[PDB]
Amino acid sequence: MRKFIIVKNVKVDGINAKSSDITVGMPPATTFCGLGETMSIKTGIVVKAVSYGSVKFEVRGSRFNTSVTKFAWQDRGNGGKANNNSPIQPKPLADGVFTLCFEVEWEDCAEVLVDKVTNFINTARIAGGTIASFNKPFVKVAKDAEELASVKNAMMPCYVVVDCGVEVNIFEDAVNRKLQPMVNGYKKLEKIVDNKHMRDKFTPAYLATPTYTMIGYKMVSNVDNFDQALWQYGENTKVKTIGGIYND
Amino acid sequence: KLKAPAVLAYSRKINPTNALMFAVNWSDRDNTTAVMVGTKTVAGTQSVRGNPNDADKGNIQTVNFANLPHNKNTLLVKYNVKFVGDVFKAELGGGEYSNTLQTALENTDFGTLAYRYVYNIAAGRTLWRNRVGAESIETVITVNDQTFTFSDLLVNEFDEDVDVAEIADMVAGVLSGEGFVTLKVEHYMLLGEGSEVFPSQEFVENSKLSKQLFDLNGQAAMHDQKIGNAIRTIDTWYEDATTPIAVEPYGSVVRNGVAYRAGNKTDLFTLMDGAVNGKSLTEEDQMFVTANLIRGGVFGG
Amino acid sequence: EVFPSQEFVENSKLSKQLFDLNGQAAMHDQKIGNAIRTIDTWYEDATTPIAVEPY
Amino acid sequence: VFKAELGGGEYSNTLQTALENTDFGTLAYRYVYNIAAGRTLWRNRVGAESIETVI
RNA sequence: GAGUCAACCCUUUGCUUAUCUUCCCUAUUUAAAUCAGCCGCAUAGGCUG
Repeated sequence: MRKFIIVKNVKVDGINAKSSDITVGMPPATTFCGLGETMSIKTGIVVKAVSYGSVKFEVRGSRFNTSVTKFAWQDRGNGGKANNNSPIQPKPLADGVFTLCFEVEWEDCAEVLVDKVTNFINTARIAGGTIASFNKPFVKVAKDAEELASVKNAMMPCYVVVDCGVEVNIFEDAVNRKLQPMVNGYKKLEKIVDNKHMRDKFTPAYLATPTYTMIGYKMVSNVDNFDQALWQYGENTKVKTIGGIYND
Repeated sequence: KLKAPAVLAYSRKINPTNALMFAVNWSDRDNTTAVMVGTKTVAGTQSVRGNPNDADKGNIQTVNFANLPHNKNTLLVKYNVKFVGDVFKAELGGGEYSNTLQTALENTDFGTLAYRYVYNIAAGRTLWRNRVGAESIETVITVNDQTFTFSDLLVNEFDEDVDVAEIADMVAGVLSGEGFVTLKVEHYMLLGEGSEVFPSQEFVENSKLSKQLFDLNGQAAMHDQKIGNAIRTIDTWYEDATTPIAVEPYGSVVRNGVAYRAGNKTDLFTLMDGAVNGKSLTEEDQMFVTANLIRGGVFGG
Repeated sequence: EVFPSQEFVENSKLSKQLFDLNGQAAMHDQKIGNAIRTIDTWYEDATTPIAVEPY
Repeated sequence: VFKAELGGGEYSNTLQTALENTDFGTLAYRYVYNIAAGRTLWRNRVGAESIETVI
């Protein structure tokens, strides 16, 4: 809360939009969680709150059958047939411009952190994307809850993502309320016994499936209280909001 | 013992961006404009081999086009590319097998690879059909806050150049373990007045159109994959067939349907196993086996 | 009056559209191409020739 | 001329070797005459008093 | 990880007959817009091609 770093107008190219076998479009927040923990392990700072926004997002193609990428032969099972019409493997892409706002606590200096975070961002990936151009990150200061509104007056304009809740199950509710799904986390089902082809020989191997939650894209000014937009790690590998159920 | 791993991965060392296309005057380079796309209709007969009967039927079709405005004469193709080091550091799979290849490599000359890559960037091979009919092609490149102006031509008859050597040496040093370097490519061309322009296509399931053009918020643009394929065409390491091709395992381009580097003892995986079991080989092939290693991807199966 | 090219669009309000670049009458750059390459005076009959194309 | 954009290493080369024995002057003359005669200008020329071409 | 080349959309056309829009009204208060020029890190006569 003491120090916030903001980067705006980040141009990302060639985003892999196929997040799952059914979800195509905006990347899930689990990639944001992974990048945040990677930044925590690399720089050495514990991060609690994560925030992001959407500015531009264009999917390559048209109303349906957006984009297909031609994949060539990259396996050692060729030589005779490897001369015409390599397998297709449909996988659409996209393009976007986003922004990030992160919290950091550090009292040794004030600008070395900017140096190292910029250095790391310069050599990163965004869901298979690539950073093209970004503005210089800037620093903001906050103290406690009542003055928090100041930050909403500091980095306009953008969209915000807010939780609204589900009633019984989403299979019909998503269509009925015409909001969009999103993968809040993964639920483990069984343990992978084999430990042969893994990238490590000590990390436990589990199998999991995505779980779907309800989020909505609204205007910042239309948000009555900001704590609905905070994400905190919860029990059973879940992510929750500080404010709970939305109410007027 | 020393079983070939079926899973191995390497990072995309070369990262190109989305090439962006503009119309600007030859002598008024301060003011530029974007190029739109638009949509038009065509009506041509059927030219299909072995079908005399269907020559008396019409055909109405709809396609996208792109060209300079009524009064402009310069095409401006600009983008950014990034070179990163960290070579011989696996990102997915392999902790004690990459080093066994490393102790065989590091005897190759990265300077040649950098020279060829920068020569490809400077000459203009990144533009496929835009160079047909242009008398003047030049570029300006700004890296590390220093600028260089190139008027390079003659993609044929490769010759040593000492004016481009410094940037080649810089990036070659970058590859052998460093951070990142970013280059801004700003190709200028004077194709003509009102002539057609060729931006990258993409194919979709049969729709209202039949030739769609890549658009980035009402402006023509080129795919990243095509630029990346332009960067990695250096393979001059076989005894014939000049005008080299792009580098990849089982190297053969489907566009014209040629089959080079077949199962005739010139491949990628056929080399290191016979090198470690037997004598080493010529300096030519280490060049190739590191070239296709620099491009990222997943290898195995 | 003049005669620029015409478009064949799906069922819209208009019934006879016209080609235009930023609102300016013009002709497609293949009608001119078809007019340039009409020199095929090289078959058994029919002077006042036709264009050059297979079949 | 005489190089295919896609494919062709032996068929196109042999076809070329058979060709370039004809005369390009006739084709160039007919093309430039079609440009100069105004035939590239389609049926706006109906009811024309006098026309000129500046090339 | 490259969607790549080629193309004539043409001919013809009567939009026209009539029409009431109408009553009522407090914009209030405060105001400051101020010839780079030689030796001088100086708002003391100025001998300057």
